[PDB]
Formats: sequence, C-alpha cells, structure tokens
Amino acid sequence: QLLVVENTVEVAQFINNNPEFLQLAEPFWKELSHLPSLYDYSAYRRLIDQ
Amino acid sequence: EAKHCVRIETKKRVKKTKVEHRCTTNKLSEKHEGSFIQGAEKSISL
Repeated sequence: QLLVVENTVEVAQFINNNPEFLQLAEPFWKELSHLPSLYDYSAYRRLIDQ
Repeated sequence: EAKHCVRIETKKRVKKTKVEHRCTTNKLSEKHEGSFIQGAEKSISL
C-alpha cells in the first residue's frame, strides 16, 4: 500500500480586497441587477447555482 | 522411524512345526518452511 499526498503551491497567496473595493464581473452584476428585489427564492437559488 | 520385527519358531515331535515372521515399519517426515517480511516507509518533506 502506497499513499502519496502531495502539494506544490507557487502563488504563495492572493489576497482579494474587501467587498468595497472589489470590482464585480459584468455578467454577475447583471444577474444581481435582475434579482427581483423580493424573496423569490427561485431567482436567488439560480444565482447560488451559477 | 520405527522397525519392530518379531520372529517365532516351534516344533513338536512324537510331527508339527511352525516358523513365522511378522514385522511392521513406520516412517514420518514433517518439513516446515516459513517467511514473513514486513516493512513501512514514511517521508514527509517541506
């Protein structure tokens, strides 16, 4: 029986800015725009799905 | 191993005689061989 458990990391990290200074992707922002402004869970679930 | 051999002779006369042999032999050999090699390696490197 062998186990090999093995990682190379070589972008030691990225740190994304906090939500204030992050720029949203255009299609994601478009989907946020089309969210119904009411608890229609179908729409928000389609968001969490994508 | 065993050999166990017995022999008897008889005669009687004023005439009857018997000469007789019965013997049985046993042999046994058991042979045993066994091997068990076990091992483990770990290598943790950072």
